Amino acid sequence: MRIKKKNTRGNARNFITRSQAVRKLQVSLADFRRLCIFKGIYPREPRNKKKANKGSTAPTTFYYAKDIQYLMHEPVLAKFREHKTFARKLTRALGRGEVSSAKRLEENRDSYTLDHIIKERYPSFPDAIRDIDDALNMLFLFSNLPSTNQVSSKIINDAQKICNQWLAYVAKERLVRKVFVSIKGVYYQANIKGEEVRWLVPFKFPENIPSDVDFRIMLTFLEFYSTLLHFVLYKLYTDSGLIYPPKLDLKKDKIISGLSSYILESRYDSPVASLFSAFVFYVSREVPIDILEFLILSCGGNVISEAAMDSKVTHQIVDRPVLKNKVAGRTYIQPQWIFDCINKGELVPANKYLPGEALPPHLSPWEEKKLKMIMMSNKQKKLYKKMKYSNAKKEEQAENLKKKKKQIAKQ
Amino acid sequence: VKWPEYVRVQRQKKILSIRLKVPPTIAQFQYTLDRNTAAETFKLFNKYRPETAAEKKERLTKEAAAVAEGASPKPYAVKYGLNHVVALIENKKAKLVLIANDVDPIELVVFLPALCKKMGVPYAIVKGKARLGTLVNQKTSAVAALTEVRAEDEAALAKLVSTIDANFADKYDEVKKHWGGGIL
Amino acid sequence: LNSNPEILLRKRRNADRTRIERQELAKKKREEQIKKKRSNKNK
Amino acid sequence: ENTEYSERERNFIPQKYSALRKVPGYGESIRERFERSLDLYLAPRVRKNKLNIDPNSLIPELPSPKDLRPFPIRCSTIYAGHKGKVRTLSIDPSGLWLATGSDDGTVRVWEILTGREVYRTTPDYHIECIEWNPDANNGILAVAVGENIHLIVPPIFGYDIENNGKTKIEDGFAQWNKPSQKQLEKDICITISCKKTVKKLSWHRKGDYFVTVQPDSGNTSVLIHQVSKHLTQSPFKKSKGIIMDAKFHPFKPQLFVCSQRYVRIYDLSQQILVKKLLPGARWLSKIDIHPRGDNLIASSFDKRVLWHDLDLASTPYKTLRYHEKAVRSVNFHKKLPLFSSAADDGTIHVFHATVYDDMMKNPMIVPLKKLTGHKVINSLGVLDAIWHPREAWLFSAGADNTARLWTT
RNA sequence: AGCUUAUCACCCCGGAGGUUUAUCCGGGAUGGGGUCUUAUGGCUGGAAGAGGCCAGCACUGCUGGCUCCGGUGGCUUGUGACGGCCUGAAAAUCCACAGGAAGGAAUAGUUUUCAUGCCAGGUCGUACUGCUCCAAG
RNA sequence: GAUGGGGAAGCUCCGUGGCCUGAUUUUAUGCAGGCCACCAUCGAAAGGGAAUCCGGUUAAGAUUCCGGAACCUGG
RNA sequence: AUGGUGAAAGCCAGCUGGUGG
Repeated sequence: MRIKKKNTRGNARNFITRSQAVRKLQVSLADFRRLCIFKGIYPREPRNKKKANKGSTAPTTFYYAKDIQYLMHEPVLAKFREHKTFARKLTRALGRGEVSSAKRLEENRDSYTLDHIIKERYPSFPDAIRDIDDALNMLFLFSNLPSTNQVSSKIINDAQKICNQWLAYVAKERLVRKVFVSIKGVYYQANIKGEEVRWLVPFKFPENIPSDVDFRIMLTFLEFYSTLLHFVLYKLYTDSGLIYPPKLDLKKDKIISGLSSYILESRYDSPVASLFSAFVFYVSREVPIDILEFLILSCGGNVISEAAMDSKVTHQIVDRPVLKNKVAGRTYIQPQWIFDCINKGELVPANKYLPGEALPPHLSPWEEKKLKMIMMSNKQKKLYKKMKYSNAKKEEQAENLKKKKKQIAKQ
Repeated sequence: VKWPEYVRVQRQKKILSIRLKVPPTIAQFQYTLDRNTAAETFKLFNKYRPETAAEKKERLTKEAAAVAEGASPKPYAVKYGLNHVVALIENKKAKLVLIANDVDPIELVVFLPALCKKMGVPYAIVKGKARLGTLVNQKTSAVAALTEVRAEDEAALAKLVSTIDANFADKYDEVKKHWGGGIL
Repeated sequence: LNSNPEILLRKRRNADRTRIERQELAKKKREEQIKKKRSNKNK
Repeated sequence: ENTEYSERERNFIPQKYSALRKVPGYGESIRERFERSLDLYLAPRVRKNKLNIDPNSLIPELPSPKDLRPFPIRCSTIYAGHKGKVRTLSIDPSGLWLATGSDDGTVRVWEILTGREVYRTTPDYHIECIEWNPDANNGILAVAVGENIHLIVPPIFGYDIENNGKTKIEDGFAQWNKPSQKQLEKDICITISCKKTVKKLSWHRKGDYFVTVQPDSGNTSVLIHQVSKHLTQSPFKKSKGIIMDAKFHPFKPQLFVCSQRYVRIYDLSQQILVKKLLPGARWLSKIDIHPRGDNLIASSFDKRVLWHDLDLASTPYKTLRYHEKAVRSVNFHKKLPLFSSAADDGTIHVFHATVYDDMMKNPMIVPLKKLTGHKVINSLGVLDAIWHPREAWLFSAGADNTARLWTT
């Protein structure tokens, strides 16, 4: 054959530049990014930066040619184009003064659905359960986010309803096996089909919203996460035989509209699920019911809230410096004891966590030689030096695990 | 540098129109009604937008459904068809006449203002046929008029006609003066 | 070596610039937004 | 707080909270989740293998160095008193007359046990190299300085034994020049004149041939002369650079010419390039030849030392980089397999070698122990060293106008 | 393919003749000291196992040797370096130079104009005859 | 020689965009900015052009087949 | 007629003697 060019094959065709891919797709960067997020496409590091390009040392992001080529045939592009055409037509109608025509046009529109995207991105339910970690982590945070100009209140309400559905299913299924509390929030873990899915529930305080973060990307991710969560919830309810979607409890919604509402029905096999069995609890006002109520409900206990009006209870939770009544029939407990019980999975004695006492720390449940190294090769010598430098940090951590722990105790 | 051929042609057309001397019959447009009175006229007309295809279909379907299970007054709307408007004018039936200043065939509407003046029917010229079309659910109409205004708005229409008289017919009664377009 | 294969995420280059400069631009836009309201009182 | 973003193991400061209800809401939750979402699609995903091999397994299973004893361990005698730094050292074939030479022109000889001096004799004139005649019972010592080379026979031996070398010098009766009156009065035998300043010198195993190197002489950078005949020859006349050193093969009629980047083995009889070496280092400083010729060893200015296997390939079989400064002297022991290495950092090392040649196998080398004591002065450390003929004793010189002798 | 091999061209001292067949060079020469572009010269491997020159016997091949060492005295070719007369093509393709944005560290910091190793390299013309090719004394 | 065009009723004649950057582009998921200058194609088996040499093979083939040994483009 | 086809400069020695062609 004729003289082939210096670099026009191999990495030069397997990867396509971001700008080149966008130009070939004839799609705006916003729409391309949305499609990428929906498909989960990501940039890849070429084996040789200067070989993928034509000797260019300038920075670049290399995508997979096959992935982009396959993405070009997805219906989502057609739906996006239809949405753009509908938007232009609605703008024309609004500018023409025919509000009724605009209302009729808008009322007859239908949005796209990502159901087929899920069946190809996560062909099997275990994969969806594995990847639901990020979806839960985002939805739980968005549930407590107050409504703003960047996100309509309907989206926040839908996210909160999805989170409530998930929490109710978990409590009824009692699949929770490990819990933890952190500054960033309260971590919850459930053995959903043995996948030990973990999610972080942030504190219910008013979530500060820094305007720097671009909500457009966040909303795009949240849409896919909400669809995935809805499908997973439907699948789980069908597998368990419970009705779906469960009906909200209007009577309970008036009081606190907490986890108690949204009752579910059909149509104790583990130490975690058997703890607190048949127990009745009373939560003081100052303790977060939203956090403790879920744990007790999953454990199979009963909780009486102070707001029940806004005894027979064998356990009481209060964080006040001084308890007022101290009825002998109620066992006063700090939430740290409840957390420790779930972490260990056994009924640790309650006498160690009386109110007002010290709070114990809470931990998560999860030349002889130099002589022979003179002749080592450059690669081996560098590897050994880097390994020693890395192990220096491990040794420092091991030393510090006891140094301060012993020094502070003496004072 | 270079520019699109059509862009250059249209740009040169504006210069030619500005510099070329036009007869008194031409340039009678662009001496349009003031912004305020034109806005008031459009506001009044918006209350009488003719029924659109969707609304008419909905009304007919509702009537059919009512009949299936088992005396409205005369409809009121603005008349905008050029042939229909011209047939209404010269019959002393139209009360207000609106004429667009940007009709592509100028000769198509040169006689309409003069015909209205001869017939004595009040008339006015407004900028843009697109504005007239927007209020009648059409791309363009080039003309607009009212024939049967509701009693509630009869006084408003009379006052608008009286104001338009002074605003346009009296201010531009000398539009027949020295040929326009005499700009260096 | 007995190494365990795994997926790795390379650090996003120029993230610090994309954060700081964008924050500064947003601050400037917010500051300039009130200017239009202040100056629209002379209509 | 002063560190830049994303270069931080933890994005929050842990704090002690007395109660759960007193825990404040997190002030960075939204930012962290937004960054995670961004990385989920903008972070370049790569497939990598995480190394889990312990560093201990990388240690080679070399023979224990102590089993290779004896070898030098610590100093036992020190020579000093020179006004200038001792640039070179020389030892007689019997390992008794340790000669010393310094850039100030002072020449001294010291005992190997008590260290007492036995004889003494004398910016652009310095002594560059001194080497005892490999042949025994001659007492001929060569001295290189400036553009001339001097042959000196000190009175350490006597008159008849020294008359033996005087007869060789007279047998001859760049060109040779008669000694000056001062040279004659200072027990200097004869002098030679070279085209340019000489910087290196080496004797032949037979005690008759020797070579000299004249830097800045592009064509005459290297010359060969004979004591008996006062000959003047050259193995090669041209090269792609200046020549740095030259040495004779212990038992073959070829001279090892060491250039800056290359070393060339030129046959003095066949006048052909037997082999050309391609050292892994960039520039070479000195070269020595194993007495059996099985291994070629050289030193490089860029802290490198070369172990050139003449049977395996042109490039060195193995290279060492532990030296902290330019390697200045590397020589093979006359009897033992040990070879020493010294550099300007004042560090000396000795390595045992499996010189076994009964089979087509590469020689195994192991380090023995580190040595120090030559404090670096003006960035210069160990200048030259020589091995004892029969025992693991090493003589070293440094820029501090001091020489040290190491013994087991 | 590795050594080896440089007319020309260029570098350091110098301070008032060198040189071609054919007049060319200098107040920076005569001279001394060096570098480089490898045109084709010698070595080896390829490579004597190839081919050729002989002897012997088989009765369808084999066995033994030689294939070496030179010289300069006319035709020829390729190239190099000089010197006479008015500017003698275009494109494809490789390399370098000014450049400093970009990227480079702790269980592999970045790269592989370095070395070795691996794979693939399509279609047509292709026999014969034949304006153009080689020419001993 | 088409091509941007122009005569001829007429077969017909004259005329000689692909690259890079961005957190996804603040009234809220409709795209922003920067680089350079022109006109395809055909037209050389004596021009430029990357690469193979020795021995043998026939009824016609080889620098293609074989025996031996290298060279050039690309990943 | 209609519609097509084909092609001696120079320089060396003492105007005299010389070299290059």
